[PDB]
Amino acid sequence: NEQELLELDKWASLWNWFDITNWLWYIRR
Amino acid sequence: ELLELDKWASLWNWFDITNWLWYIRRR
Amino acid sequence: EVQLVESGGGLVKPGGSLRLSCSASGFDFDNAWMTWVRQPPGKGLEWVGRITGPGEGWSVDYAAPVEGRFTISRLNSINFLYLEMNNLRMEDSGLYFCARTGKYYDFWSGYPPGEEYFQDWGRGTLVTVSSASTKGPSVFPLAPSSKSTSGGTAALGCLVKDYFPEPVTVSWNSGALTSGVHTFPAVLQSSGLYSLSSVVTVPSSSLGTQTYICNVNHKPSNTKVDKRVEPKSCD
Amino acid sequence: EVQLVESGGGLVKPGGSLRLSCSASGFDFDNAWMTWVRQPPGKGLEWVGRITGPGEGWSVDYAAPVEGRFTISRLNSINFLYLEMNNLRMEDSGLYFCARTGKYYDFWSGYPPGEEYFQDWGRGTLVTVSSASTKGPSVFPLAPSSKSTSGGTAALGCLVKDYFPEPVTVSWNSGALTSGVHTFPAVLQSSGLYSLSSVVTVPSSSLGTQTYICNVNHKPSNTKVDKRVEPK
Amino acid sequence: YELTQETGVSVALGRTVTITCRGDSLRSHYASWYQKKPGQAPILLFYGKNNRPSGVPDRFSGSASGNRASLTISGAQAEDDAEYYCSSRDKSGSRLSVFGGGTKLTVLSQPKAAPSVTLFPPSSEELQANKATLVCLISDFYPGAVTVAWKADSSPVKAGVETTTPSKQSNNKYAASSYLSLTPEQWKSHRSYSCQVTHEGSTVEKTVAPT
Amino acid sequence: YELTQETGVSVALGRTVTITCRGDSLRSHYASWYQKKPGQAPILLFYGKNNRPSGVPDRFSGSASGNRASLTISGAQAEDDAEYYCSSRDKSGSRLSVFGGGTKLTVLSQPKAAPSVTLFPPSSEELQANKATLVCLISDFYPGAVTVAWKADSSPVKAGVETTTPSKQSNNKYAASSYLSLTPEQWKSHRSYSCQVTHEGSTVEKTVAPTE
Repeated sequence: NEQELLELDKWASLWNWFDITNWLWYIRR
Repeated sequence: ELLELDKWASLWNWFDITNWLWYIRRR
Repeated sequence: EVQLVESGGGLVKPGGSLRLSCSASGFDFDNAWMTWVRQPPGKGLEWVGRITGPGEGWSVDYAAPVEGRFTISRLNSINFLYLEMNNLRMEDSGLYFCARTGKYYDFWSGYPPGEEYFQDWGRGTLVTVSSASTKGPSVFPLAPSSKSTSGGTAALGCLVKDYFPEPVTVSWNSGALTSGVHTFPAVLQSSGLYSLSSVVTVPSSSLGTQTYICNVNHKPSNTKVDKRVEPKSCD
Repeated sequence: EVQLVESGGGLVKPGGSLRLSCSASGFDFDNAWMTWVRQPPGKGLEWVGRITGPGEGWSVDYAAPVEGRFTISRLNSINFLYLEMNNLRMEDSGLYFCARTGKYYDFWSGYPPGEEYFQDWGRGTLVTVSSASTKGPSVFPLAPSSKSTSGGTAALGCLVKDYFPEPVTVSWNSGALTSGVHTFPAVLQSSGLYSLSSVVTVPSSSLGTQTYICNVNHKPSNTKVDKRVEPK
Repeated sequence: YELTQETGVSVALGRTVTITCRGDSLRSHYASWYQKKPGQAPILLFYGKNNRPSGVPDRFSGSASGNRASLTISGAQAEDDAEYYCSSRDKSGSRLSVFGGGTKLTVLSQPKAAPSVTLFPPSSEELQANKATLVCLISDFYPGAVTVAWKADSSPVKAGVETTTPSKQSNNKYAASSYLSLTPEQWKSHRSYSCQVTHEGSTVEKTVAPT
Repeated sequence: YELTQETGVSVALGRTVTITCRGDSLRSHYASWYQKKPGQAPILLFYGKNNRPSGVPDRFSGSASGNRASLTISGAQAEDDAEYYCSSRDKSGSRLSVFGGGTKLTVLSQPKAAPSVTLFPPSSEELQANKATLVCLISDFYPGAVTVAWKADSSPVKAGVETTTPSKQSNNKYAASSYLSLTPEQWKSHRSYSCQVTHEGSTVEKTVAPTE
């Protein structure tokens, strides 16, 4: 369980948070 | 002059006074 | 017009020393004989000693229990009498008075050195000789409510708790309130500590909108308390 | 499990430099965003800066008053965060915390770049910037007497006078005595020097029997003082 | 013990009474007489062969014969209820002086008056200091004798009570105070506490409640 | 001051209180909330839309509307007495963060308690160092607000005085300390010095003299 979340976070960390958030915002609007 | 005489009277020893008053009555 | 005011009393340890003072006015101090008298707790008056005048060379006589430990002296330029006490012991404890001393001798029936009488007295100063430590008071309100009102008048006060030694003084609104004041004699507790209550009677209609502050002074601990007394919220 | 421990704080002159460290454990440090926050004396928390992660190429952002003078970096192999401070100023003086930093973005209502928040904190390390110099404390007894007693119990203490900079720590009888103890916050005199007091209340009957010594530690001046406190 | 006085003397209001002082020195020396009320400076009443100070009511008069000296009060008043001390030389011809052990003069009867009783609960501050004191104040009664009992919810309290011995007030009626020490928990866990003051067969009970 | 919070709010034990954070950025960004007690690291209470970390009691919750974020405590406990800070972006879409100025939350959880005051004169040891400090220690009072004033004889003392902010004892009552720093000559030249402590309308004064 908890391990799956940590592993997941390790994957997301590969991306640029500032860019990710910009793109999510465009996707929404 | 009784003014200065009261001054001096104040330097009378009470114990001497009473001893003397007693003496003149008793003798 | 004769006024005598003793001071210098307080707590001293067995073996200690203390100087008492007595200021005098309203008479010819310089030529006056002056006497110290004490009242031990629960006892009667006790002659301590007397100092004489210029004609006697400021001679002093002392009570036996006090000989060689106490010294009575005077400073005429300021009209002060003093009692210096050394090697104090518990039995020294009491209320100390100073007294303007008259001299009387009946010519026809008298015997030297006649007798001395105490024409004016001070209110005394309290000396406590004890190994126990001084303790300052805790002051708590005695709050008025519907259980201490009496129609147009209400009683409120201050509990002055757990102090040592005596005395404490209490006033109300810095002595601006004199009428209505009742300070009860202290109780002596099993702890050796004193407690006392002081109350003032005030107009009931004034409760909650006017200020009542008891001023408590306990010189032996160098403590003063000004305690505000209010009707308690909602009780 | 998460532990954060800052060090390297001390006294430094205006214009000087300093390097703070924070060692982290109990979480994936390599991927964690890390933030420095400071609390100046008498004031609140202030954000200083934050270093991001591998995804962001370890970019760093800095608060405006600090930009161009401070540098945040990290060493992932040894799990350390660092704050290098140059050209230090009096207003930089204060308590520096490192914080494990999380990221939040609400897909439906959020606005880029979402929010950062501080999930775990160190105890902080104290920075003092001043042209004043170190001074070790003068420790004085607060003795018991007739002026300082009340029935059965008695209050005694130590006055820790005129030291610089903070902090001082105090114990009583080598730590054994902890019941009845209160150590006050320091005051800052117009002299620029600190003082504080520590007091303890004890049975009056215990003086003949028990000895009372306060242990004062002032690391900034390399001073320790074991001070006996005896009745007048 | 050079001068000896009656330890106590009672007299009807408005009647005549004589207090006496006796000792070897009195056959040679006159006595002087002092009134003393607890809390108050003593007052010289009479001295020598026949000297009554200005201000002293004419009902006080002193006399002497053999080794005795007497203070006589005629038409004794309620405010004459006090202690009385004689003073003289300790021995014939001595420079020292001494007082007798004093006499308590009780000026008996007069009207009975019921106590005013007021009871205060513990303050919050005191409760916060981990103590609780109930304070029962009693005043304006005569004669100077009361009994005080305390209750907790109708049950008699039998510890923690301290009561003063009654003292004269400036109106010559009496006042006393009684204190009940409780723990805060004892005070808060009862519906009420009462102070019960019995005087001359009658009882006044005042009650306070933590609520 | 991009984010503003109340300076101080008080709430009765077991009642409900809301403190707020205000700023333009909050229109666009959520706030996070931190509890901070003196000499202790801050703790995260709540963040984002509706996120309370594990370990935080459910009586804490945040909300948001317009340019305001709010932290609500439903049923305030004594231990909630603390400073609270909010944090968010300084501007909409900024990569920087900022904190509000902080709110001091007073939970009144006890009846009034009167201060115990002790005044210590300068120790011989200190007078030997050519210094003199009067130390006035105040304790066991509640709530934690006092006024301390000093007298030389009967005269108020302006300078030389420093007083700490009351701080909590082990028993949740407060204590404080006040110092009057004198020169030895000053100390020996007056009959007495006094520390006067006023708390909730009532005053305790302790006095010491240069003799004994």
